[PDB]
Parts: sequence; C-alpha cells; structure tokens
Amino acid sequence: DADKLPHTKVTLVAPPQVHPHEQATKSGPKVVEFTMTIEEKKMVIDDKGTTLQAMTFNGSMPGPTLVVHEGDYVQLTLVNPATNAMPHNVDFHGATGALGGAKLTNVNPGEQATLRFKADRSGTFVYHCTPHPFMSGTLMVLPRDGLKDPQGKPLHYDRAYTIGEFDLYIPKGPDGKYKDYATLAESYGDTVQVMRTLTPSHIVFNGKVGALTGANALTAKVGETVLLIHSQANRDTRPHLIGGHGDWVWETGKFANPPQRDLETWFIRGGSAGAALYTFKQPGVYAYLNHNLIEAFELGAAGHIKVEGKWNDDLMKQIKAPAPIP
Amino acid sequence: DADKLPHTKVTLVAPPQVHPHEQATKSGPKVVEFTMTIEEKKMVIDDKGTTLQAMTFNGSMPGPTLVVHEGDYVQLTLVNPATNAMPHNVDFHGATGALGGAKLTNVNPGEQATLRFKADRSGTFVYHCTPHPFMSGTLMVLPRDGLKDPQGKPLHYDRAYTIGEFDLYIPKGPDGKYKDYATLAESYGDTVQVMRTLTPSHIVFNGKVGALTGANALTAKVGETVLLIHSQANRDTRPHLIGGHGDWVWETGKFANPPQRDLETWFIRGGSAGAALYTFKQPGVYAYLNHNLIEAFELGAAGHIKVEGKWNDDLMKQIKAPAPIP
Amino acid sequence: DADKLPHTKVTLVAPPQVHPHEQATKSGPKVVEFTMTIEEKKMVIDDKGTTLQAMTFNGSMPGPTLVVHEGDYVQLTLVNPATNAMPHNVDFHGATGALGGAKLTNVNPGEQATLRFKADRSGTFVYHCTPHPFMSGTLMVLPRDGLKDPQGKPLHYDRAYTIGEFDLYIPKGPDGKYKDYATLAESYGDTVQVMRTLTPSHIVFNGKVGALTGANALTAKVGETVLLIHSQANRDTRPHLIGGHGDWVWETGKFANPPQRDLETWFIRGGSAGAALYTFKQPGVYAYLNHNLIEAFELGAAGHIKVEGKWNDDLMKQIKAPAPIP
Ligand SMILES: [Zn+2]
Ligand SMILES: [Zn+2]
Ligand SMILES: [Zn+2]
Ligand SMILES: [Zn+2]
Ligand SMILES: [Zn+2]
Ligand SMILES: [Zn+2]
Ligand SMILES: [Zn+2]
Ligand SMILES: [Zn+2]
Ligand SMILES: [Zn+2]
Repeated sequence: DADKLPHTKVTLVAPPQVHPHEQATKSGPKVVEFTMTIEEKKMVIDDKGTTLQAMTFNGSMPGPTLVVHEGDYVQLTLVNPATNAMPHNVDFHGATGALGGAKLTNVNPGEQATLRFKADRSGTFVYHCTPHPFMSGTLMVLPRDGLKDPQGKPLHYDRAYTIGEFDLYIPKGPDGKYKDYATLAESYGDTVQVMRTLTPSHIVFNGKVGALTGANALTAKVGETVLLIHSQANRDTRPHLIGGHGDWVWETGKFANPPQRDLETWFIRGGSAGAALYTFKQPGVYAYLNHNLIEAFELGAAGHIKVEGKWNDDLMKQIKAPAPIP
Repeated sequence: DADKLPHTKVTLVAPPQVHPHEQATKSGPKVVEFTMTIEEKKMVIDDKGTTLQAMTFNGSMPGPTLVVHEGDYVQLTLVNPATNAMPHNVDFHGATGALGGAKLTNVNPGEQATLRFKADRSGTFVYHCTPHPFMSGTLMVLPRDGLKDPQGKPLHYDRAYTIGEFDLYIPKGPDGKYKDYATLAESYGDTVQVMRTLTPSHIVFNGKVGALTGANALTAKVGETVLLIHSQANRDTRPHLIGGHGDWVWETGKFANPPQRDLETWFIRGGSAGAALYTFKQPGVYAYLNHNLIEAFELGAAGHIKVEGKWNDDLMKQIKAPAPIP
Repeated sequence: DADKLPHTKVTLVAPPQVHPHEQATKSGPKVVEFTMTIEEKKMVIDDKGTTLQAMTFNGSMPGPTLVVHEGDYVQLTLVNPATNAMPHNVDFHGATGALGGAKLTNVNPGEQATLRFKADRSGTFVYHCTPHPFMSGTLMVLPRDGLKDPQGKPLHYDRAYTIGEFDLYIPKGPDGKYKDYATLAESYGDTVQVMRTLTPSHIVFNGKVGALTGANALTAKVGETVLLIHSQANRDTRPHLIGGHGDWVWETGKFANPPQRDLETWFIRGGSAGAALYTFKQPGVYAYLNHNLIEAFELGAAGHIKVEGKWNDDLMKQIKAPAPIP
C-alpha cells in the first residue's frame, strides 16, 4: 500500500537545470512530494519587445522538471493563487487515469489541490495544463537501476539539462506589428485565428528567442556526459547538436525501450518528451537546435552549449587553413 | 500454387469496428475474398453544416478494415456503380507490384474488377485510391501465430478499433464562408489551391468533427486490452490516449518489428497505418487525440473512449480535493 | 596516428549515382581524399520556367554522395572559385567538433581549405553549408564488415541511388507570378518572408520537378537489391515506394542500429539522411515519392524507377480485368 511508504519532499529548480537526484539507487519505493505554483504573466519573447500573454508552472517556460524512479509515487500539491485570472489543472503523461490527473486538479484562483499517482513506467513524460501546452514540463521517471544501453550495459550522465520548446502564435494588427494585450483573456480570440493557420510566429527554447545563448548558454567540459531532455507539448521538433551527435537517444522518451545510437538528428513528437546522451570530445561552442533551419534561425528554436577541454586532432583537424586557390 | 487453395468470403463492417477475425490461428494459408463498393457523395463534416465533396470505399470514411494473416492471399472485388462520376482504383500498401494494384483496378462508373495479391508481410497497411487519400482504409495482416512482444512473449487484444484520420482542405468564398459545390468535379480547382497552402481547414477522425464522441464514443472495460489502429494516407499525425499510454505500439505499423512500450504519444507517418495496444486500468472517459492540440481541438482530430470498471487508488488518488489556500 | 596511414583519392559522380565503392572490406583504415567545388547559379526548377537562385556543391542538387568506412578519415578539399559571390563552408553531420567542420572551412570566392575528420560512426549523414540546406548531400559511412540485419545476418545492395529532397520558398510578385532575380543577393529578402510562412512553393527531388522521371527515371531489374539513400537537410519527408516496401530501413540512417522491415512509408527527419534496401520482385514502373500526396503531386516530390524482369502471378494477379457490372 502507498500510504504505508516513506515520504520525501523535493525542492524544484528553474530550467535549464534539473534538481539534484540519484540515477541508479539502492533505495526503495518512496512517495515523492512536489509543489508547484501556477503563475499567469506577460513575457517578452524576442529581441524586439514582442510580448506573450503567458501562463506558467512556477514562473518559467518550461515548468520545472520533476524527477522520480520507477515504482515511486508522485504526490503534487498544485497551487493557483488569487492573483491569477483562470482555472488550471495538470495532465501528467506519466500517470494513469482521470485525464492524467487533469480531472482531479482543476483549481480556480486562490484554490489548491493535491494529487498522487504511481509513476510505474520509466521515461521522460510531458505534464501540461489540459488545454494549454504553454504550461508544460517534463516528468522524468528513471529506472530504479539507472539508464541501460540496448545490451543492458549501464549508462549515465554527469549533468542533466532541460529544454522545453514552444510554438507561439502571436497576432498582428492592421499595421503589421505584433499586438500587445492588457489581459490574458483579450489575447485569446486573435491568437486562435493565428493558431488555425498552424504557422507559429515564434518557436522558442525556454521562453525567449535566445534564452539559451550568450551568458545563458549551457555548459560542459570534454569527457563529460550530458543528458539533453527535450519536451514539446504541442508540435513536432527535430533536435540536433551541431558538431555533436546523440550517442544514445530515446526519441520517444521511454526508458524500457532500447535507445538508438549515433543519431545526427532525432525527432520529438508533439505531445511528448524525449532524451539524448552525449559525451563531449571536442571543446568550443556547440549549437543545439531544431533542424528545420527556418524554425531555428528565423523563428527562434536554437541554443548554445559552451564546451571546455582539449582539442582532439584525431577526431578533427584543419589540414589547410583557408587560403587562395593555387 | 494460389489457385489450389481454400477460399473464404469475408463480410466487412463499418468503422470504428473491425470484422470478427482470428488472431493466432492453427489454420492454413487461405485465399480471402472481399468486395467493396465505391461511393461518391456529399458529407457534412463539422457541427456548422460545412460539406465536403467526398469519395469513399463502402460509404464510410475511412473505408472498412480488411483482416487476413501472413501467407493468406487477398482477393478483392472492386465495384464502381454507374451512379458515380469518375474512374477509381485501389493501391494496397500491403501488396507487391503494379502500383500496389492501382494499375489492375482502374474501374469507370458501372465497371468492376477483381485483384489478388499475396499478403506476405505482416502489419497494418494503408490501401487508397491512387490520387485520393480521402478514399482509404487499413489492411491488417496478422502474423499467423498472433502478436508478439520484443522477447517473443504472446500479446493479444480483446477488441479492435479503427480510426482513419483525414486532413481536409475546404475552400472559402469571398464572404469567408465554406463553399458548397453541386458536384465532385466543381470542388476540384478551389480545393487544389487550398491544398497548396498545406493548411487543412479540418482534420477529422472517421468522417466528421465528433464522429467518435457522445453516443459514438469508443468503449471498453477495465482489464480489457484494446487495439487502436490509426491510419493517415496523406499527413503526419501523433496519437495520444489522455490518461493512458500505448503499452505496445508499432508506430510504423509492421508486426515483424518489435513494438515499443510505455509511449505517451506515438507518430503515424503520412501514407501509413500504425497500431497500439492498451490494457485499461482505470474507468472514466478518455480522449484519444492528435497531440497537436490545435489540430485536435480547433481542427477536429479528437475522440473519446468510455471505460467501465473499478477505480484504482494505487495507480491514482486525489489526496486533497480542490480547496482554498490555507 | 592518422598521418601515418595510407591515402586514397576518390572521384565523385553526379546524383542519383553514388561513386563505385566497396561494401564489406578486408581492407584497413584509409584516409580518403575528396575534393568539391562550390558553384552558385540560377536554375530552372519546374516545367513552367520558374527559376531559383541556387548554391551547390559540385553543380548538382543534391551534392554528390561521399562514401567511406567506419574508421576511415575523410579529408576534403573545399574550393570556392572567384566566379562566386559569397563565403561558404561545410558542416558534416558525420564529423565531431568545430560545428561539424563549418568553422575550419569558411572559404571566400577564390579561396580553398582542407579538412580532415575521423568518420567513426557508421550511417548516412548530411553535410551542408552552415546556413544553406540548398547546398547539401550525404556522407555514407559503411560499417567495415558491410550492412547487417537485426540478427547480424549480412545484407547488401547491388546498386545505390541518391535522392536529396529540397523544400523551396520562391517569392511571387504583385501579379501572382514567381519572381526572377538577377543575383543571389537580391532573392534573399523576399525568400525569407516566404520561408517565414513555412510553406514551400516547391518540394523537389534532385533539383527539379521531374529530375527523376521520363528519361531520368531510376532503373533496376527483378531480383536486384537497391539502396535508396534519402536526405533532407531542412524539412521532414516520408518516402514510399509505390508497389514496393522498404525491406530494411534505417530511417534515422545510422547503421549500428538494427533496421526495420516491411515498412510501407518511412520518415526522414529534417536535418538528416536515412537509407532503405529493396529487392525488386515485379517489373514495371514504380513511383518513389513523399507520401504527403500534396507535397508529391502538387509540389514536386516524386520520381520513378523503371524495373525490368518477369511478372509474378503468385505475388500479384489480375483475376477479373475491368468489366461491366453483371
Ligand atoms: Zn491552463
Ligand atoms: Zn560520466
Ligand atoms: Zn497531453
Ligand atoms: Zn479515386
Ligand atoms: Zn485480454
Ligand atoms: Zn500510397
Ligand atoms: Zn553557403
Ligand atoms: Zn544482390
Ligand atoms: Zn546541420
């Protein structure tokens, strides 16, 4: 029985980080306790001041990544302060029954509720508010013994990074400029019309064109293995590490399945999270992007990863530098 | 030789049902005989009276699902009554040679023809009229010994359901309202222009926004295993069972391949059929949908499954009901 | 060490052909030397004279396919004559570090450079100019022992064919006709606006609506096994052999992974190359196409394969020819 089990309380962190956690664990089924605070707000989403009338779990797009193990129970306290304007809920793709929890978690402003479900299937899993993919994140459910390659050999990551990718549908006034709305409710009707064209005005990693560039680049060092968790609650995307690979990729994001190796580009189905391991072998700046290069370069779906360490001439070498043609 | 074999005659049924059939079978290679009647007609496809100038196999979108076993031969009598206006044919993705049969089956109004081909590859397979994905269905070819999991362990379904998903491209007049055409031939030119924008006006399960909702919901009981066969002859879709999973999914729909487990969302390539098993564990209403939530909610790609049985507190429990914040 | 190894010089050929090469090889790690000449030019891309302001490796879309083995080193001399107008580079998805080589290969008109990298991961891999998917091709890296099926059984192809698929975004003037630009630089601004709609004006195999039809059809004979290499540096496509199958398909295009069998339609992620084997069993004309039939028929993503040999009545037979209804 679940009630008769130990309870742990987890402190969540902002994306792109994932809270500290154990991979392989001698430990036993726990009930893991999480709390999240829904937050409506306006956000600047590009370099030119365009705003989005947003809804978030915990203030961030994406919401934070919750981590448990196969067999653990997730118990989430979902809070929706009075400072907000709408009901909300949460649908956990990792959970079974009641529209993934959506039905047991409808909370008006100033309300709260608490859900428990068995996390009995390993993998990365999207949770989102039932009709809003803008409010989403990843539930990572690790197998009790850690990640395994197709032959059962152990696998691991030294650091985890979390990337939620968002297709945005921002309306334009008669002048051709993006509309700014005073409330969430007023954005609604125009946004739907733009959504019906199926053409995003913007596709952003982590809230904003550039969220994962400049001072905000991800980081690693040569010899380090990194887990890239990629979620997209609404639209297909195709992650690619420029100059890298996915050493082992669960593109459908479910750990009881063997991963694929050596991927150049993988595929995240809209309504899901997937996961890729890469061990760095060269230093420098990498681009992690959506390999529709229009969606990446023109619309916003690209980030960087600054990698420290020693250059390897065996893997790659500049034989003749750029020079005039003989 | 095929001629020297026993012949069976199968009675087809309307979607979402699949005609009664054997899974694992001690039986031997049969020649299975099917007949289909092509039918052009106008259809109401949404809640507001929008019509589509349609073509169907057997009166329904999708056409009925034909079921055989690996090694069986499909022999189809394709009929096109005089009451119709165009030639038609059938391309079976399950068949080898002659454009999947398209070349041996061109039938003008008042004509008919009969095709046989070896069904020598297991899987769910799309058949459609050569230039019209609107006229399509699934050929399920079962392995002679039934469905197998990745380790060879036997698998099964207690009931099969069939979902054909259709991207529709309905033209608008200068006033902004959907055009109504008196014939199939007059819809053609405007529809092509809208098709060239690659933006469906509608994406429907089984003919109509709502075909699989209300009184028409699919049905199951807790402890039952259901096969969800999903076909899309023209455009990519991404099925998801809200509150459920795909326990075992052949997303490319070919049974000699190991299935994947625990999928939250799977992917059907345009021009194919895939297949998912789910064993229910909770009662209530589920939504089976295209997890581009614009395509589902705004455009029409969503259905329901009403599930009877006993609630399970272990899997999911409401710990604190929605209540004011302390 | 790489410098201490034998060097081979390979002569490249125009698509759809792939230069002669060994599959399984008793031979040892070589350093393979390739040279490519970048070429800007205007091209006619459809039947009605529409032009594209193009950039190519070696004069062709796609660029030629480079073939090596796992363990070999690729050393490419990249040349950009003075007759051109822009810098260019190359990003090899098969390579590790320095943005796949892009950083070590920026070459202005009249410059050249030479890159070496270890090809240490088997598979088909896209190489392209960093911001232009129009300039792309495939690096096929074969496993040293040849293609293997999921059980380790040997596989082979008798001939290889190469298909690069290109989504084109051609601007229209106020009259509704495609714009013709005098330089590459003048096409830029209008093209970007059209790209931002994410709606190709054209999707072409190998440079041109029809490049792989009529006298230019691919060819085979019954009993022959063919490798279809399919690359798409920018957008998702879904190859399908009408009347055929993918006997063994590495849709993510990476050979250390087991292939899937019996596929009706496969999926190439934008930013990747995949690969399918088919052994012909029937003669006639086949269509190899993108199974979004709008993208194929209306936009240009379809080709033919003329197959010689003996008709097989076991696989497929016309039982009753088209005839009046009794
Ligand atoms: Zn909400
Ligand atoms: Zn490590
Ligand atoms: Zn969902
Ligand atoms: Zn037809
Ligand atoms: Zn059962
Ligand atoms: Zn087809
Ligand atoms: Zn370039
Ligand atoms: Zn051969
Ligand atoms: Zn690339």
